Amino acid sequence: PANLPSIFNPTSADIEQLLAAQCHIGSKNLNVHMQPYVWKTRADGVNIINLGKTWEKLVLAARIIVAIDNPSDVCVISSRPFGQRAVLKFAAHTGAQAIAGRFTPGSFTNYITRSFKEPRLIVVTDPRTDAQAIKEASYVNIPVIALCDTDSPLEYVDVAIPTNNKGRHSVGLIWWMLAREVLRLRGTIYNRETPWDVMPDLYFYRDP
Amino acid sequence: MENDRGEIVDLYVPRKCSATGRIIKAKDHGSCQITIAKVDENGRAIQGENIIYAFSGFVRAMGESDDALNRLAQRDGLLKNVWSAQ
Amino acid sequence: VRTSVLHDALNSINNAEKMGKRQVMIRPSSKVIVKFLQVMQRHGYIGEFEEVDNHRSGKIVVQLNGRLNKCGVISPRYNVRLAELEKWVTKLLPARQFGYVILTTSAGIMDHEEARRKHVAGKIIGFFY
Amino acid sequence: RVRTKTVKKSAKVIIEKYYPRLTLDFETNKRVCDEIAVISSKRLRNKIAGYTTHLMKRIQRGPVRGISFKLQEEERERKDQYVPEVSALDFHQNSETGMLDIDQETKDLLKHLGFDSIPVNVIPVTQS
Amino acid sequence: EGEAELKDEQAAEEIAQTEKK
Amino acid sequence: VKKRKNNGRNKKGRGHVKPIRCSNCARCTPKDKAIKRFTIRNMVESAAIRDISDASVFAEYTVPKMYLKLQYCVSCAIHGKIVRVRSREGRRNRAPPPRVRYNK
Amino acid sequence: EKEWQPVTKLGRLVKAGKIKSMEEIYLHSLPIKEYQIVDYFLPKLKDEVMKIKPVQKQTRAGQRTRFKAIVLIGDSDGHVGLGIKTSKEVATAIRAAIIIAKLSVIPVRRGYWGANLGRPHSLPVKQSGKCGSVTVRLIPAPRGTSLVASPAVKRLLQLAGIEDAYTSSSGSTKTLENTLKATFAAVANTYGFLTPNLWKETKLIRSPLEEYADTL
RNA sequence: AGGGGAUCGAAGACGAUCAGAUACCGUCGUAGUCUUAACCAUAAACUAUGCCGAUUAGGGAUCGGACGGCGUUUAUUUUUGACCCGUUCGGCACCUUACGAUAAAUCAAAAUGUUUGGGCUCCUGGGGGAGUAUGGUCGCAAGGCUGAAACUUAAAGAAAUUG
Ligand SMILES: [Mg+2]
Ligand SMILES: [Mg+2]
Ligand SMILES: [Mg+2]
Ligand SMILES: [Mg+2]
Ligand SMILES: [Mg+2]
Ligand SMILES: [Mg+2]
Ligand SMILES: [Mg+2]
Ligand SMILES: [Mg+2]
Ligand SMILES: [Mg+2]
Ligand SMILES: [Mg+2]
Ligand SMILES: [Zn+2]
Repeated sequence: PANLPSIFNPTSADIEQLLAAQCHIGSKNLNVHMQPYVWKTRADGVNIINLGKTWEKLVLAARIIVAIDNPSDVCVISSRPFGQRAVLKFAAHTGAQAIAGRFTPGSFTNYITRSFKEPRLIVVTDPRTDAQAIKEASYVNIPVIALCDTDSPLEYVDVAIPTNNKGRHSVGLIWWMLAREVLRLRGTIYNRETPWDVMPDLYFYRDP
Repeated sequence: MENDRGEIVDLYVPRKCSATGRIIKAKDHGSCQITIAKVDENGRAIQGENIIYAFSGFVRAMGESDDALNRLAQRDGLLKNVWSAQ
Repeated sequence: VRTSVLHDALNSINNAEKMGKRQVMIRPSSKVIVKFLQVMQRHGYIGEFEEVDNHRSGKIVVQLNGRLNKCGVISPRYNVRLAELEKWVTKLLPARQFGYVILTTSAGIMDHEEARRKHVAGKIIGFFY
Repeated sequence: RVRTKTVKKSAKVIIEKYYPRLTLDFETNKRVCDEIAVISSKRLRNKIAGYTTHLMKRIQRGPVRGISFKLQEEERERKDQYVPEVSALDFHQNSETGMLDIDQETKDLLKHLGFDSIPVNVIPVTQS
Repeated sequence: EGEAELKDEQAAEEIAQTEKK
Repeated sequence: VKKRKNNGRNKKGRGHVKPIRCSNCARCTPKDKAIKRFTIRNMVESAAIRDISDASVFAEYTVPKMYLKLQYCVSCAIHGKIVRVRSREGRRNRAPPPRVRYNK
Repeated sequence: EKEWQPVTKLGRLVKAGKIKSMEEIYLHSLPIKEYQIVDYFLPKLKDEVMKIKPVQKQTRAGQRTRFKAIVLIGDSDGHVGLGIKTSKEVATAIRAAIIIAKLSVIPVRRGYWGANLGRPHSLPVKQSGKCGSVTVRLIPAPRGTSLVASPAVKRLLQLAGIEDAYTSSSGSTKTLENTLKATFAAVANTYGFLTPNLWKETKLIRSPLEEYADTL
């Protein structure tokens, strides 16, 4: 406890919310660099991620988010259908820009494009499917935090959040909870114990 | 840095990588700075006081900067039982 | 076959340091290697080292912290007089201010700087900067 | 019969700028265009009105990718919030028996983290 | 063969500034 | 320059391989270098199936199959349009082509 | 010609004089993409063209000619850069080359051969670089001697502010542009070598981009 | 030098094509193609990449031996044999990636080399003349090994770009 008190232990509600969204199910391939965040692989089956280690590292990611002076410098990216609504809702509740769907490569390098931005931080849903964004992010010295499953590239990614990264409920739940911690760390919620008034299903996707 | 009679003569002094100790050259794109906020006793975020880390492009290119961050956080008491030696 | 365990050790250290490692493995251990390591330590270029002692030959584990540029070995042990010892420092050292060339003489092995104060010469075994 | 960009830019801008006051009838579009546009040719006037009335045929039956007329625009951010009464992830009410099922090493994580008091049942899974 | 406009450029400096007799 | 990693032969780890005869020009080529095609066909073409069926004396009948394995040299490979030239990047692709399973 | 409109955050901060000097920009290694930055802070930058060479390209009618220009910039007191750009006409090629040359300004590290008298005059170490069959060498030299180098690279070393150095070349040096790019890499690596005098730990500070607030 | 000699087929003889066709196409056909006892020692004899030793990144296949395990199948049936999962040793190989190397094609070596030294053996220095003349040596011969000079020339050559 050099730089953190004992109030940061996960609350009782969190663990059920996490294992109710099937966030502990991975793919067959196991990356070598994420081996430390792996206990063991199930006999004749998938790997299992530790949501307990997810909790503190996610809090640290929120602590990274709060450090930026104005929220408008944070940018969040998503391309797969499963994350457009969750990303836009996260952008609406906190302060951040969101890029959903096609990325239009050249956004951070060309100063004549319509979508020209000068962000200070990047949040990525999936390194594999948003690999192109990382490539230009590596040109102008911007850190990136990204959500990763058991198998995923780690190029130029300082912070990786181990999650299912492909489930319907897991991605939305993680994005909602991340918003919850950033607001908790600010003065909006005013208290750790009081519950938030928004329901988990808001950060989901609907077919039509 | 060099000196002759106690006065600095170098044009500038570069910084060093925290993970490996190599100096980060100018125009070395892919090297980033990480700022982590500091929380108080009741959970609020203290403004203006923070500890800064720097990572060079070489370690990012190899992809181990996440583990380096784990090492730095555990050394400065930011995380619990996330890194260990087998 | 193995013709220079010292060359193998320095090559492995140079590779690991260039790769950013913090610990290295050296399979064969000898008196020249062990006496080499404290010489490395006295200038701060390495950290702790541990040599586990199995009954065959022993091993070496030195701890690196960066801060090391290169460490090489001269394979033909030439004979150098005292008067031209500065030719070698002109040849394979970036500057005279720092860097050391290690010699072996009847009074133990030492760098070329303390060897000059001892006013002694001998055979060349390596260098580091 | 392939139309160039000159008609295309005007058709998208007119359609998105003035959606509700004008309808699927071509006769209306012909007389409406020149008060709200400056066009130097009658045949091009026919070109724009002719395609725009065909496009509204597809607007009446579903949506087209790349067009967001104002009426369509309001409804998406007005359907932004859809709220089911009971949370799908929640299982205290959704599942008749509140207690849920996990695997062995997941309960072992529960012991490791210290949250032993959660009531869950462990069932083995193995095929080999 | 870019030697046509070096007489009255004055917008750049050449290596061997051609001295005139 | 090397055009192919495998020398267009597929022989690494041995010194010699017995040759074979081309089915078209009677040339000699190494067995691993020749192109091999396995073919399964009917005794009669599909329009004649009914004629055989009603001309048989065994009520319902099942026509037997025919199995052949033809093998060609590379010179005969692209003159009969069995194989065709590919691009520089498309050369290094050894996956079998996806046969059409809907046929419009 | 007339007053410029900033497009990036740096342009507005420099225009308002909200940043102290160039050295923190070099320390934080931020990319530069707008040429008014260099000449607003660093006047009296001299530029110098090497030669101009035609380049051909065939077509049905015949051929078609392009022009390639070699330009480097420097102030003779520790800043240097070069740019390469081709165009159909010399005037456009030279002006755009001057722009990119200004965009490519780099600092150099000097030092004292042997004993120290102040007044930095030579390289700290020996450095060399290779770029596609061209190798260029820089060696520290005693005070007083002239430049021992080819006439092409003598201008670059003169404009780098270095007064004494020794040079050696190997490989196919016939490509002058490639030789110049190798020299620029050799001079660029002067700060990349970790000398023992940098062993003292330094203090990390927050960047101006994070701690300053831009205008609307 | 003996035995054997089905099939093809150097040499050779016919039939066509063509202005000519001593060839490509078709019918014959000697040596040879097989084997026993002895010579010859050259091949794009190619991975166009010498041998020994140390280090350097991820992955999944696969051949031989050993070790652990949940099951299925089956027999005068158990342990063995067949199949499945994980680790390790030794091989023939393959995919992605470059912190590295090269002029490039491309390479886990073609890396650890201008910051140049682990040990050992051989060969080349612009293109022709020329693997020729001559001497020596081995072989029944065909030939092998060693191997010049006079003279002549400002270009030959390698990788890649546009046509
Ligand atoms: Mg073999
Ligand atoms: Mg062979
Ligand atoms: Mg006979
Ligand atoms: Mg014939
Ligand atoms: Mg015959
Ligand atoms: Mg014979
Ligand atoms: Mg030969
Ligand atoms: Mg060989
Ligand atoms: Mg067994
Ligand atoms: Mg060619
Ligand atoms: Zn054939």
